[PDB]
Amino acid sequence: SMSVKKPKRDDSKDLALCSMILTEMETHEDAWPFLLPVNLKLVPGYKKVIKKPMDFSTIREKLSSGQYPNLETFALDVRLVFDNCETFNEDDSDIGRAGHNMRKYFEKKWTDTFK
Repeated sequence: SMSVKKPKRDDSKDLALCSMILTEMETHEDAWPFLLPVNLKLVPGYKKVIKKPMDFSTIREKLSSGQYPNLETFALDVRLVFDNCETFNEDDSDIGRAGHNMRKYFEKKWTDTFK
């Protein structure tokens, strides 16, 4: 509360460390469905159904330009990528499986780096 603060957690490396995680996600062999924004002209249904499209390139641009106020808003966009994928793709598809694998990969890196 006013003039009463928990001890200051060192967040000075968070930007660098989120960048490294995002690099590792970018270079994963199953990243290919997630590298670029879904083409809303060429994928019937996507625009209407997926209210907040997100992809790795868009996260990378947001990260590089100071549009994440803290490491949690960064994790929310990463998870959004996989939530969108599960909304649109059957579990038993190449893209559906890719999304599950990537989410697992991300959540381990996240825990090991920050928890």
